[PDB]
Amino acid sequence: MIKLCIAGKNNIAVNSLEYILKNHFKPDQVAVIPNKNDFGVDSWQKSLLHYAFNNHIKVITLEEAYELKQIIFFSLEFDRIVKVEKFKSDKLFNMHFSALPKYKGVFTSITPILNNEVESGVTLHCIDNGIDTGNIIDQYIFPININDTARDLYFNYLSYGEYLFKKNIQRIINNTYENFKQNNISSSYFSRQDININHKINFKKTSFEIHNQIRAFIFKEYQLPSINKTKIIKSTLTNEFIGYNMFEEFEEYFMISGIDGFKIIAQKY
Amino acid sequence: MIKLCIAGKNNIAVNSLEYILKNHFKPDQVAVIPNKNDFGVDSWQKSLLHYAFNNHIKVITLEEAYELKQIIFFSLEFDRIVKVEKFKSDKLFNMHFSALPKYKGVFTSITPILNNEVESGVTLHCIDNGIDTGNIIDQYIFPININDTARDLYFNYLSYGEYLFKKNIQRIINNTYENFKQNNISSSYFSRQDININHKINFKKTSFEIHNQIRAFIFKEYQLPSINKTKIIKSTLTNEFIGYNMFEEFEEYFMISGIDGFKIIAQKYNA
Ligand SMILES: Cc1cn([C@H]2C[C@H](O)[C@@H](COP(=O)(O)OP(=O)(O)O[C@H]3O[C@H](C)[C@H](O)[C@H](N)[C@H]3O)O2)c(=O)[nH]c1=O
Ligand SMILES: Cc1cn([C@H]2C[C@H](O)[C@@H](COP(=O)(O)OP(=O)(O)O[C@H]3O[C@H](C)[C@H](O)[C@H](N)[C@H]3O)O2)c(=O)[nH]c1=O
Ligand SMILES: Nc1nc(=O)c2c([nH]1)NC[C@@H](CNc1ccc(C(=O)N[C@@H](CCC(=O)O)C(=O)O)cc1)N2C=O
Ligand SMILES: Nc1nc(=O)c2c([nH]1)NC[C@@H](CNc1ccc(C(=O)N[C@@H](CCC(=O)O)C(=O)O)cc1)N2C=O
Repeated sequence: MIKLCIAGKNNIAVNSLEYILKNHFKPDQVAVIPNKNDFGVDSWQKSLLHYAFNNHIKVITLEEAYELKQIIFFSLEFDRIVKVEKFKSDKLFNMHFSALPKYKGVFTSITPILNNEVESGVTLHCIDNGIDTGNIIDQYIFPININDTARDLYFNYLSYGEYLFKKNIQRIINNTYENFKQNNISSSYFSRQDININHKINFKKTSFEIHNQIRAFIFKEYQLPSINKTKIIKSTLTNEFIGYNMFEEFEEYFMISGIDGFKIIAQKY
Repeated sequence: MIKLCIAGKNNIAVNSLEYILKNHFKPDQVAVIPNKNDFGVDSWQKSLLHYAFNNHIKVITLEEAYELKQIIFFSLEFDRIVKVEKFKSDKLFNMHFSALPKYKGVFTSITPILNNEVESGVTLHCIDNGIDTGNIIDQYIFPININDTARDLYFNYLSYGEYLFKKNIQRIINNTYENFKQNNISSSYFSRQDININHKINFKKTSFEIHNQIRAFIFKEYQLPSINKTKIIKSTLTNEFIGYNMFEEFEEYFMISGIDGFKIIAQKYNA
């Protein structure tokens, strides 16, 4: 019978399924539900469908997963909201790419940077009917480095999410894990509608904040930020004072300071 | 000889001037620079001008203050931007109503609540030519209570600022005080343009955030926010789960929950 279903995408889903096959369950005991963006082609992330094809793993529908008693249903960047009443099993888990209760919703590789954070986290939690609302099983908090981009932060969510899965999965399989209700205080949420991918920079902001408005949108597979109709590939912040409210466009880079006058180099594409 | 000027308003300016007359200088050694808004009347805050009237303290201008060699200039919610160059004295100080380097700029009783903070602070710093950018002498960090309004947070800035001013004034007079470069990391700023007093609430937010979007604007002397064209006087965030995305108007209050399902009681204004 199917003991475990991985729903989702990218190296966190593929590498977690690989860990299951080596340590826990046989191919005939697992199933996948790939994301709508999965066409079975490895690119800048591995395709869960391509892995399932190579490893003789069955694809199932959400409708089928509902009917499988005792299934461990694990979302690793699954693209769909499930209704937990529809499942016969109550063994429903998600890895969320933020330090819950902060930064529920989407674009979590943008929202912490854009909102001036110096740390983020990955959080293993029970699925309930809300978005990212379910009881916490485990959390790992890690730094946002001062010149990290959304892409760097994303790759960190991928590696820390994969680590936290491997840590907890035996205890999930043995039903010997605790869960804790999320706090109401410090709970925060961002929907697709809350992020403009073509963000217009506000320069009436600190250097840190102008930096953050650039680097939060550096994720080349999706987009790069533009200054004066010119793509930016990298932003570097230093504590060097060059004066307040500077803007100097050179051939290959902009030099920028905000209200507090610290040096930003925005590298052109 | 004027040794010390207090430029600004409200109980921080008045009670700081009081403590100066009480422990450090005589009336003839001190002058005030009031805000454009000061019409010598006590209300929800005391009037600096009214205090200067009662205690025979002279009003000076900025132009006067610039020429006063050796003067200690203290901005306590002063309304005027100041160029350091213009001053004979380099003993220019500001109490800023945030935990610098965060929440430089304006409406610091609103911005931390609206941006989901559970702490704020008061920072005593040297004035430089930037907005709240100058080197830090001392800082007191205090909690934003879960149901604090912007008024509550402003009242805490006044009390903790008055305390920080008192704890620090001696070493400012002796000129035996340290200052420190503000970090560039975690530096943030809001200008007046960045706050829409009348911003519509986004209900596609957590209960904490809907609660914050109401209470950040509860400050009755300036405004109350509204839901369905009724003014709200208090918001209360509970830990009670009532279901995701609830909204119910009752006679005296709105029952609201966000994307995480916690009950908020928003109390209506009621003549
Ligand atoms: C779609 C998109 C993504 N990105 C970046 C920032 C995003 O955080 C990151 C990941 O994109 P994404 O859509 O895979 O993920 P996120 O939007 O981070 O996560 C949501 O969607 C996932 C598929 C899951 O359903 C998850 N539970 C959701 O929170 O890629 C862009 O910069 N521009 C874009 O237009
Ligand atoms: C003007 C105004 C103020 N308020 C609240 C929030 C503010 O933080 C608080 C105090 O307002 P305020 O006019 O004193 O100014 P703030 O914007 O707090 O402070 C600026 O102006 C002061 C006079 C100083 O120059 C200070 N350094 C500045 O940062 O009252 C409202 O809720 N609505 C309003 O319309
Ligand atoms: N019930 C449930 N809770 C979850 O936390 C959860 C699941 N299911 N399933 C897997 C994963 C799904 N994550 C997401 C998160 C957001 C959207 C999404 O469509 N967001 C819309 C808002 C839609 C709405 O308002 O209902 C958007 O515009 O952001 C989709 C899937 N997940 C945990 O990761
Ligand atoms: N040089 C200096 N630094 C300071 O930090 C400082 C002073 N002077 N003077 C006293 C006080 C004045 N504070 C302020 C702060 C903001 C505005 C203001 O109207 N700001 C506008 C935009 C100004 C700009 O863009 O340059 C706004 O809309 O926010 C006025 C007075 N102050 C420390 O408090």
